Amino acid sequence: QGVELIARDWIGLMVEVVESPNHSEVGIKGEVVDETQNTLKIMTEKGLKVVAKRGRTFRVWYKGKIMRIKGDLINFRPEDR
Repeated sequence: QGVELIARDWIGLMVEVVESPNHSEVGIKGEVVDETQNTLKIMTEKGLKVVAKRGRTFRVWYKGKIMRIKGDLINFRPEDR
């Protein structure tokens, strides 16, 4: 499911920033409400947060599995995979 995850729009999934050059972003957790070519708009308990994909690592809850995904892998428009 790790491979299938890269091929779909992450909208609707729960994700958590587990690694980032900006410490301020580590821990940002919530539901992806939008995905752009370079960012993820995440709805958190504290509010909406936009986090860049490149250089970040995300913990993702998908298909009963919990995976660590490097932002570089999804740093493309979702429709382009």
